[PDB]
Amino acid sequence: EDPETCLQLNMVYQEVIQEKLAEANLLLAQNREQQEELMRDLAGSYMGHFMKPYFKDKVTGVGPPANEDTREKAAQGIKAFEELLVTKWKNWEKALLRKSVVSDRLQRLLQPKLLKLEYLHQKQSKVSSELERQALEKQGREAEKEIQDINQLPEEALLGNRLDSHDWEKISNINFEGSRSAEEIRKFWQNSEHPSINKQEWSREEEERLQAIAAAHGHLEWQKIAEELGTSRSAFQCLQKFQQHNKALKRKEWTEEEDRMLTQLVQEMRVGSHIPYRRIVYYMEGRDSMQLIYRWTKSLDPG
Amino acid sequence: NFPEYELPELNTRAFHVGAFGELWRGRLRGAGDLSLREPPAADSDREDAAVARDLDCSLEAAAELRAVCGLDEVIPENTDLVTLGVRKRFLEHREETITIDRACRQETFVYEMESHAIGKKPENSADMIEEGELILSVNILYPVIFHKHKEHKPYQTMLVLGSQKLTQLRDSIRCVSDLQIGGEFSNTPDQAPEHISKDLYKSAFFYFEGTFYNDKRYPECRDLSRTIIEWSESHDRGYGKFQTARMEDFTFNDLCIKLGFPYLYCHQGDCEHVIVITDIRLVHHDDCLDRTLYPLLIKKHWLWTRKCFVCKMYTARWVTNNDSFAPEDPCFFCDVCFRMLHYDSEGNKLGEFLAYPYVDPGTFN
Amino acid sequence: YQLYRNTTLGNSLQESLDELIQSQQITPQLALQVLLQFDKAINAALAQRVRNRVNFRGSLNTYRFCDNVWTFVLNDVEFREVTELIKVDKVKIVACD
Amino acid sequence: PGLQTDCEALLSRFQETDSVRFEDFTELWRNMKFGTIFCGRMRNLEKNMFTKEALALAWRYFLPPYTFQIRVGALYLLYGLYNTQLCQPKQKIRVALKDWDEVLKFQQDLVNAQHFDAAYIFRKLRLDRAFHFTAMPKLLSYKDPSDRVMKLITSDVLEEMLNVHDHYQNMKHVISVDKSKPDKALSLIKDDFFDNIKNIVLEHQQWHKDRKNPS
Amino acid sequence: MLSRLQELRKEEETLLRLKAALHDQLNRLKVEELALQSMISSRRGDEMLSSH
Amino acid sequence: SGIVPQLQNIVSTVNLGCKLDLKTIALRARNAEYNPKRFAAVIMRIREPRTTALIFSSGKMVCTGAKSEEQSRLAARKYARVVQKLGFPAKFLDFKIQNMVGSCDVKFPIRLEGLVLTHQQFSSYEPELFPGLIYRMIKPRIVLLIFVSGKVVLTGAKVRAEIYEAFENIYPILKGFRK
Amino acid sequence: MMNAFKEITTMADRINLPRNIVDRTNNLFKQVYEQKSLKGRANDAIASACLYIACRQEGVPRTFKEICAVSRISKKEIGRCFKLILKALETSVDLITTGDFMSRFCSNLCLPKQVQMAATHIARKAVELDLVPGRSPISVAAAAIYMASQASAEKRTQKEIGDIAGVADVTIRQSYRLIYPRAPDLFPTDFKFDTPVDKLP
Amino acid sequence: TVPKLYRSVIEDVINDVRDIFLDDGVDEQVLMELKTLWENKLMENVVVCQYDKIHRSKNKWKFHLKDGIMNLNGRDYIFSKAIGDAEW
DNA sequence: CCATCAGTGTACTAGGACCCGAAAATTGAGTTACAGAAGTAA
DNA sequence: TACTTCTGTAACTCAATTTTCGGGTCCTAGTACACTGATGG
Ligand SMILES: [Zn+2]
Ligand SMILES: [Zn+2]
Repeated sequence: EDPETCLQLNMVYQEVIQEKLAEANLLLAQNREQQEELMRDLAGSYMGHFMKPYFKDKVTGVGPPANEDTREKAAQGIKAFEELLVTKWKNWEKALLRKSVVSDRLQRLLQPKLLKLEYLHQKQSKVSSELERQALEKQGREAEKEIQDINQLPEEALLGNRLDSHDWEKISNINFEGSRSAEEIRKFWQNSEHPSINKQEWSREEEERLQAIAAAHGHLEWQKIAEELGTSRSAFQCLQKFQQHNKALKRKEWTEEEDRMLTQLVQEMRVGSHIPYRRIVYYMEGRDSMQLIYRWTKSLDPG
Repeated sequence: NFPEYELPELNTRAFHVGAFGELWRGRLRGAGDLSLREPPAADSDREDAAVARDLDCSLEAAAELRAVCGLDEVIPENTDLVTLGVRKRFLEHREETITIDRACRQETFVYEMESHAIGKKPENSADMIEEGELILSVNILYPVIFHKHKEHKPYQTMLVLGSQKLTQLRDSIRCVSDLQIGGEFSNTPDQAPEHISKDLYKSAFFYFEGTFYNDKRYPECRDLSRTIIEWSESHDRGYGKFQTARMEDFTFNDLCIKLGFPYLYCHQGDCEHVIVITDIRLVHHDDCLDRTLYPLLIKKHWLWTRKCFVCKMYTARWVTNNDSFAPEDPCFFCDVCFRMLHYDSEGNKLGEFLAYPYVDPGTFN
Repeated sequence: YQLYRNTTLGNSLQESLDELIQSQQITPQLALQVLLQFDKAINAALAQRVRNRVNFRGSLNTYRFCDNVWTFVLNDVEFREVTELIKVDKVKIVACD
Repeated sequence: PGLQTDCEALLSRFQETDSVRFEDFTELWRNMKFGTIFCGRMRNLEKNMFTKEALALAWRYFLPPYTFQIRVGALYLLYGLYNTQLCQPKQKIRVALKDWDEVLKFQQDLVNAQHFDAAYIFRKLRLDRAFHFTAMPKLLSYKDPSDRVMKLITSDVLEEMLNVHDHYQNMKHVISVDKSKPDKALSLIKDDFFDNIKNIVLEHQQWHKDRKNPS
Repeated sequence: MLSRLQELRKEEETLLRLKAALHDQLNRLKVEELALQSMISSRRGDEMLSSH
Repeated sequence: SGIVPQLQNIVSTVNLGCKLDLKTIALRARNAEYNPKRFAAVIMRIREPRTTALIFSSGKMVCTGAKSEEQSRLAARKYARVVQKLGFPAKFLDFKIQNMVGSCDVKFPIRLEGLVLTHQQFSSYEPELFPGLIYRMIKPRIVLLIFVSGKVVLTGAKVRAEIYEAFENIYPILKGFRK
Repeated sequence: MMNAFKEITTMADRINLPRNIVDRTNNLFKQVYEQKSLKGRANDAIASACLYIACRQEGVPRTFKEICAVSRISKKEIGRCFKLILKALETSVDLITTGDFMSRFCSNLCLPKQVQMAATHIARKAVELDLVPGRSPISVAAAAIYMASQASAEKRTQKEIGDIAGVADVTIRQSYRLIYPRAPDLFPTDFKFDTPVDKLP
Repeated sequence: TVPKLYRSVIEDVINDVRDIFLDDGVDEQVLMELKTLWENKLMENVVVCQYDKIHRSKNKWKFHLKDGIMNLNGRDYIFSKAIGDAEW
């Protein structure tokens, strides 16, 4: 009758189809947002990058300079966690130490004579004489004989006497890749791993002699105890053997005051059914975790 | 703001904790869900009426729903499912391979730490937590004490309370670095112990998404973040726009952070811990409701305890360097062995060494 | 090598040897032999006695390369050793390999 | 360790009934003895860990993009699992903020659809305070999905479209000044819109079936 | 995780096909509306020949 | 189109007019490098024009890196003055711009395969050796590196007008091969 | 002029390529020796370039890395002499397509013929869909081979495919991530497999 | 650390030249007084080093130094490896 | 009957190679000058 | 004995390729520590 009805129906149809199009476009936008999330999942990426140097450069890899508080703490000699970190000495490490010390001594004993031979050769090059040249040749032959003698030196005489200064810092870098400090290597070589330290198993007679010497001489001069023991032993080894065979190390008898202390400590440091006895021990004097476990399980248990 | 995955399953976009808590409390406002009360024929009628009003159903329909939807151990287990079958096979294997069949020390320790304070009512009724307090299940990564800490990172998790002033978690984080005793006691070990590091160096600061909250509460405290800010202000380090705060005028409720993202907590000069907020949740009625002790250690790693190198019965009360007797340069001794090995008769040090007081990380942390 | 005979150690060795020469207690040939031995010893020690990494940032003012020696001059430089900072206005780096 | 398989099997056996009543879920629970899933010797630590895993899996299945039947089945699964626990401090279902809108609208739809069983189950879960209203579904450190085609096009949408189209044809027939033929300026309407959308949807479902059919 | 990726991308292709069909429908509707405007203008032009 | 290439490098040569002792220049210059075991020229760098000059014992200097002809000439004169202050009779004779390297972006991906197919006699496209198509334009002796990203690099020209005309000639072809 | 045909024959034998290609290579070598537009280049490099040109021309193109592995020179000189010969001879070679290296790459590997056809179709559709713009056809072939092997019963890691096609595993990953989301639509419609194409690394 | 390295270097040099001192005809007392004089006298910023790799970007210089002794602010330091960056 | 003293069941260490991916850096071609050494080729 | 190529340096472009750099990754092997299980005077 009049296309105005065509217009009304037509833009209402366009409105409904446009609502449908808008809903579909919102679904498409959500899908593309999901896809972006998924690609950033593919492009996503640890805890280790923060641990000690939380702030660190991406070009040099070093964190901020130490705080003045850190400097003051270091001045007071408060050992850091890495300074108190202790690692066991492996057997291959011991063999590497031995070989490195031997090579170090060989190099240190060879460098002087080698340099002397080089100087003799240099003088021979410009001597402007013959008889003096023959004398220099004889001196060079003597130097070469000395070098050969040094080269064929036995290991026993080459190792030293556990008190001579070797290049322990070089061993920490060339021989060892930096896993051991110079002082650690020096102490381990001098006190423990030197061949002049008797590492053989103790004998009953040796143990009895050690006990008698500790009793008579006192348990406070273990250096003199090791020296007087006769056998080549370190004071640390003698003290260790005495302690492992001692009987006064632990009190060996419970008292009412000690029982009260143990009960108080347990009640203070309990978290339920978990009773950490190792942590309890160190407020007790001369006690072991096994003793506390037995005491609290058999006698002091309220049940 | 709404917490959403910034990374697929690893991180969330930075959002204000206050807005998140306000949203949660407004969506549960007056719904009878945030109660914090202990669980409790006449009540049946009231329950039926409530069901009818909430579900737009008749009273008889509500009664039918209540009666029909009711709830619907014993060691034997038969007619097993796949998972129940796996459990049965595992139990049989454990029985045939184990002789004691008890909870290991680590398992009991972890369970007791997790459940140490659950449902513990306050003794005063004045420290009761409000209905909805935005508990943060924070975790503090242990420092590198032993070498293997670099490979696998142990952490201690603490249920910090929302709307709780900072410096209440800093004073609660138990680290051995605060108990360090400075100085060298080689000459005589009977010196009066110097004030623990907790007293000498009170400074510390949190760092949460480019904002250094410094612990300037005490006069002995001074800005540790100043060094970091100056270091960043230098030529160029990517980091920039560092902010600063006081750490006592801010609360965990006013913090804008991410979940699962490593933030920093520095104290005692350079002792750094990684703070990670695992999740944030409203306070329930089956967990601790106290405020005096809510900065609660939910889990700790139970570190190893160093032993005297002479005798393996006691821990290390002293650490000696440059020792003329020890095999290792850093050597650990207890009081007894240290005294017997390092002093002749009255405290005169024998040989040469540098002895320091050592506090066992596995005992005080 | 004629590189490490410019620092405090090498300089002081140079004046000590000169003081012996003017004192008629040592000959110049031994002086130069000792100098070469010191060069070898310091090279070996530094290459094998030292393990510590430094990182320096600056604005390179000038540089120069000739006969296998680099001569950098940097301004407003900061060195970072293991843990400490060393800030200087100007520094000269003489490298040779 | 096989828990997901049990959950999937229970949900499949619930959906194959094409029912929403809690009676069918209770019958399946009693027949499968699913209440004994927690039975078995296991100390408190691993017990609560397994309960946490079960509740998290059930809640994940309760949320989209799963079908309505699967979602309601997972709701009953959550109810049964939480109500039947061996842990004294009953583990709570972790609910995120972003998912609260979906759960609330799902409950509103359930009550609207006269599915009073599921609505009452959810109300009982809420009243018992079995929900830990966390920030994210899981702690952060360091199937029968639903398609968008049904939301786009379905029976009612196409019925309305064809009704509009035929009404449009009628008003075209009546608009023209002459009843014999319509005007030549309006003849661009497409009759293949329904055919085109039917082709698209049939191709989509053909792809879906040849996908879920193994090679 | 490619299962959901492929499901989502296939749904994406299907819904792009639906948008293409609906956009063609909208374009033809707008062309029809332009024709409507033109012919209504022409037809209404037949009765302003007698006005005040 | 309305886009024109922007010059990135300008290589020019000059004759100083006197033999030079490269060792003296290396030892007395401020930023010179002299490695006779690697090359037979002194490499000097300056900041104001940001250019690098290779100075040869024969007295011929090659300046590169300048972004404009005037900048290149100023840099060459600066190097000549620097050499003059070192006690050499250096002059400024026979200054010539030897190469002009410019870059541009047509801002649409290009189908290299079709371009090489229809321009086999000019283009050389070897993905194994270089990911870019090498078009040897013939009217001006210019070489164009054309990439799928739309970036076009023109090289080998002695004058800026040569680069501009080469880009004008190449643009219609790229538009016809708009990916 | 001699000692080059023998060297060409040795190179061809090391590849087990047919004699017609060898005759074409000899003809190209004789030609380039007649123009002498590249006299300064070594005879071995010219022979390698001629062999590459002949292989490309006959329709069984090889890669520069597959001629370097046979010749005594590096890929740089092979490419330089290839360009020089194409310039001097005033001839041209059709651009290599990703389907040319499919048969040889999948025959060197123990992949079945079905996997070969699947990889060829994947690569052709990927290049048609512009999923790998401006990337060498060899990398696209390697990525297609990898996806076809991972989806098929016989699986191959990136290392073996890189060795066979002479493409670094990093390049394989880069060319694989671009076509990663579009894995299914690239596969043949009628393709049987035991490991679903719906899940892949 | 620097004083320890200097002392070690002095000891090594003395031990190496003791043979020449003995041979050429100068008593070891001259050697001892040389050591004492060197040690006693041991008590512009210049870095003498060796270059492992001097990389030059467009304007960024990256220095990799094998070893060196530096004289910063009148204080001597030693490094066995330097990774430095600069902008010309 | 209160102490003993190997075994015990774990997580927690200790070394010990070993891998995974990202970022930076390099190579490679295109031009053109320039001087001198290498590198065959004849 | 000629007669070539091949070094740098510059400068943008892009892909390919290598390098290397911090951290993880997995696996075997002791290690700590509460508890048990007799065990003996
Ligand atoms: Zn701490
Ligand atoms: Zn002890």
